[PDB]
Amino acid sequence: FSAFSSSRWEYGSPRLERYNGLPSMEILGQAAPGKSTGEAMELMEQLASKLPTGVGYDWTGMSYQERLSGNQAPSLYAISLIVVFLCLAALYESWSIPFSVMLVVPLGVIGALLAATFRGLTNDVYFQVGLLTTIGLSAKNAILIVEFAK
Amino acid sequence: LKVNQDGCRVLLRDVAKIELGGENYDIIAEFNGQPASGLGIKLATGANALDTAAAIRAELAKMEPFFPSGLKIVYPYDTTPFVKISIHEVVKTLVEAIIL
Amino acid sequence: QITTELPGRTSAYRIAEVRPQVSGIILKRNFKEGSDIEAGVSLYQIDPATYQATYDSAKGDLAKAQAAANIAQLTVNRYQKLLGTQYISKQEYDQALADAQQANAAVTAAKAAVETARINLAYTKVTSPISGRIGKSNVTEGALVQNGQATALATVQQLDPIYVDVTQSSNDFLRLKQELANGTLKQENGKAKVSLITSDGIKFPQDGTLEFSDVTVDQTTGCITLRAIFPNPDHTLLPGMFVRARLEEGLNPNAILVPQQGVTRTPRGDATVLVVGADDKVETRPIVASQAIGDKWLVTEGLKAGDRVVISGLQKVRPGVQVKAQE
Amino acid sequence: QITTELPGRTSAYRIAEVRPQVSGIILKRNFKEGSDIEAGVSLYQIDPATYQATYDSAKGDLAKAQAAANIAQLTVNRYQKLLGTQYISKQEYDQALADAQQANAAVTAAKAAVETARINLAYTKVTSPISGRIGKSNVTEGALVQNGQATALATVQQLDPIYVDVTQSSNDFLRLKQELANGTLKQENGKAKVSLITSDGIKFPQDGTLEFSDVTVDQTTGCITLRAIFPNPDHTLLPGMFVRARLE
Repeated sequence: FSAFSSSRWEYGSPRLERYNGLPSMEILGQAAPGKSTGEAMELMEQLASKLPTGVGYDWTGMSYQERLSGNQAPSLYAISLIVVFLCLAALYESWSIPFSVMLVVPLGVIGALLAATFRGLTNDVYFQVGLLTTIGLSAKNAILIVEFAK
Repeated sequence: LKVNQDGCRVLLRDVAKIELGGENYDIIAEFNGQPASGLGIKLATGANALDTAAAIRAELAKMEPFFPSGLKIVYPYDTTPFVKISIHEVVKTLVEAIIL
Repeated sequence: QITTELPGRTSAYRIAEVRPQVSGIILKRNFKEGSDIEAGVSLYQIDPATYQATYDSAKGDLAKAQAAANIAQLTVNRYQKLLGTQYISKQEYDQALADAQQANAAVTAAKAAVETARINLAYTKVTSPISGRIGKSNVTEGALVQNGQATALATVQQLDPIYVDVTQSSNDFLRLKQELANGTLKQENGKAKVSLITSDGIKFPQDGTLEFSDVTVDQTTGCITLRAIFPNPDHTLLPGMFVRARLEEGLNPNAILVPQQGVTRTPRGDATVLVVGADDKVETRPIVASQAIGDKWLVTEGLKAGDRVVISGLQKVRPGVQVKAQE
Repeated sequence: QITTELPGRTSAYRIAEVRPQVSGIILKRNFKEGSDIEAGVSLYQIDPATYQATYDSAKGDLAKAQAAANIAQLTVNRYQKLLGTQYISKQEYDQALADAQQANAAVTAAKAAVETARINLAYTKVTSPISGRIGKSNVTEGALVQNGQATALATVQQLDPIYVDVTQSSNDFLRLKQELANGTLKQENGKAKVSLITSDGIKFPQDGTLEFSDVTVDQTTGCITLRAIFPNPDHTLLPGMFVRARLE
């Protein structure tokens, strides 16, 4: 081969990557505890200002899920409050007499909040359904109350 | 390419011509004095047009500053003035007919 | 202590072509097939009787030429005894003297006949020109050959000396010219030994004696030819095997040989190795990394023994971090 | 800030193809291959015994023409002093002169034979035509060779200087005439220097003397032989290398 072959050295990465068919490199990152990853999005996207022209980026993983939406939940708590308000406006069958029991809607979050702190656990879907259990049982019991007075 | 025994070599083309290749050369479009690039964004099967059409307006609004000089966008064919404004128009006359 | 092994091009010491030197019927083979034939072994017999009868007849005619030349010379001597008065003629004096010149010309011509019949008479019996191993015979007994015909008889070699024409690439000769810029493993500078590696895997029981400074260059590929007469008392090695060989290890012992681990082709088209600094915060130095050698790498540039090169921890550490040494 | 590099094959400053000049059988080789050979140094030795019989045969017949020419010479010398008398007449005198002239024809053939066997005697031995480094031997000893045959004996080279043949096709012969038309390759117009890039990249310790004007145009390709006589004091720059060079 040396009758005709020169040779030399250089670089080259074995594992190249392209994301959505576009030249990419894998950028993992975990945040320090106590700071949401959307704060890291605001941080690195304002550090994505420190990028040349013709450069883009992506947030995926569960950051793809939150990249779609972190929480459309408060829209559903909103229209949940709506549908609770009107359905109780049928069960009461009364104008704004239901609004009383709306006051005891937040009275189930209490030991959820504080007991979640005193044991030291944060929000997730189990926490969300914990909210659902509290409001359902609690507000249910209050409907037994206003039904008995009713 | 071929040589002689001395090494009287033949490089490329030397007989020929290198350029970029139109994979055909057969279509001459023209839009008002010159050709252009019309881009057929066809209907998908299950496509959901309106907000998509505004997002294609927004896609123009993604790509617009990255151009060569003189490069000019146009909606030379579009359906969405006829249909977006067919429903702005028809739904408009509809709702004001409900006013009547 | 490094050199380079390569396949060689072994080529026998002697090459000799045996051919017919005279015409005539091959009488008998006076030798054997595949035998050791020294110089002067009388190859095939052809009848010398024409040359011998012409030879002895030629010296007999020489005897008659000096006989009548001797008698006529003695009559010239009579005329020397009789040149005093007018008894002989001067024309008869120098007449018999010129006749003696003619007869002595026949004497010298007869000497050319005895000489030529002696030369061809020596050509009647063939001899081996040089020594060594012959192959097998081509001419049987009773055969008829001719002088100067295009066919040859045989070919001998010699195998206790044996050449090895070294086949070499072109560029590494330049690196051997870098050995000419070095000259340090090259000892005695015309010839020194080179270890054989022959086809059985075993080496030859003695290494060969390598010639260094031949200049025989190919005119198509640059495949260099370097003849090297080697010892072989067993005569078993043949011209064309083709065995390997390598020079005696080695050249200058100072040679920066770092293992492959810290060796970094860094950056593009370049190669540095990172050393620690003296204040433990590390300190890369670009170095000319030469050819890899073994599990290691030759470096020419800069570095010495005792330089605090690393192995392990290079990834948590960038330039500027102190370091506590370990081996 | 220095111009283009291109390849061109080197060739020897001078070769000479040693060829046989007598048909005969090769006796002893008187050299080694790849060695420094000078003009007149003996190379082979054809067996001179056939030319020894030829040589002494020619000298013996030379003595024969001296004998018969001595006879006719003495008959002229002793028919000369007595002319016009009753001793000898014009007749037998002119007989002796016919003997003398025909004797000079015999001496003429004699000097033809001695000159012939002396030039052939000279071409028994095989010596070198010119000086310089020999190539290889072709034929081994004890072998019949022919005068004027196709198989040469060897080929000496000669390298204190060394040529390079500088090939360039016609398609950029016009580009070589573009740098010629710029006049920036060609200043001294004859020979000026050009740096010498061989195979390892380590150049020759000096640049080489490039000839400019002798643009040997091919009948087919326009490929040039700029006979690029380059200094080779090392005598080891290998005519046959396909190496490159860049101009000044």
